[PDB]
Amino acid sequence: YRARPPPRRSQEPRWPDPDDPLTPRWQLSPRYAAKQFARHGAASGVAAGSLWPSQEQLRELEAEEREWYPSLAAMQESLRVQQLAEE
Amino acid sequence: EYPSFVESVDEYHFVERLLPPASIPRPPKHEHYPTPSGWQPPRDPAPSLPYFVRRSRMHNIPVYRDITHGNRQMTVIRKVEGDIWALQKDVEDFLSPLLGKTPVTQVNEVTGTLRVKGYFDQQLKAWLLEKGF
Amino acid sequence: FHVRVTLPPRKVVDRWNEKRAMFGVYDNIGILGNFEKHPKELIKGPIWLRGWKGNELQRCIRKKRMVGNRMFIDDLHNLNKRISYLYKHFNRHGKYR
Repeated sequence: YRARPPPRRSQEPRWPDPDDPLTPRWQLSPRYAAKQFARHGAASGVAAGSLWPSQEQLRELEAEEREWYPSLAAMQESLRVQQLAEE
Repeated sequence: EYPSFVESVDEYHFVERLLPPASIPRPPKHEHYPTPSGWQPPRDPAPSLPYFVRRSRMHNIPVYRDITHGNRQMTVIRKVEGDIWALQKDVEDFLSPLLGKTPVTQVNEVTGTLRVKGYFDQQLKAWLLEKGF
Repeated sequence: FHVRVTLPPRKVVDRWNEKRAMFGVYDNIGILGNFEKHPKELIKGPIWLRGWKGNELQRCIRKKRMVGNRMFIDDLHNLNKRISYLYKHFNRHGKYR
């Protein structure tokens, strides 16, 4: 006999039908797109601009970053209060 | 309203530094042996003994310690190609004057393995270095 | 305990038919194949069982998580009862506590 054609893995960028009801949601995610680019991205045809945070997303990350994450100077100034109190 | 991006191959060599090796490198030759941490390479020829001990893929002598039932202490010599009885003669004869009695042994011809009762690890390394295996 | 009085037709098996002769042909696919497709992918079976294992309780709870909402009313119900029974039998009974 001849054996079957050996099982291979196609490296062409793969896009599941967006409007298809049966499609799993983890394949329609905005993340799936970015990973698609990370594997090929020229052949994938993902717009490179999309791989960075938008204006809104950037204002919101900015907000969180300055809110929960102080400045080095500020934290030193914060330590000085405690040490003075202890002494 | 996408941001503008710039493409370049110049800074890519840094990313070459981050790729892990999938194969272990051969140890760089030095002027002096043994090295500071004590690693000593095998000789240029091989000895004429009718057995040979393959050093493990990190290139260390394949002698280990083992504990069964929490009180049983053993030493396993591994990766032996040849007459293993030849090896057991020598190991036993070498260990005997230290122990006062002939040490208990299990020879495995199918595995190519030797088991010795007790911890002789330290003293066996020194021995398989002398013989050059 | 009455036993057959007539001999059956001798069963001729050609072990050289396509299926038996090709058996286990692509098994080494990962190793000999510069690992891309892992041998799990060779598994043709029920959609929640592929390349995965477990005792009866884990099987049942797994099937209920994966294919659950595609199930018929009756097999779904029996699946719930079975999960319950196995649950309290594994947790609350045995010799070895």
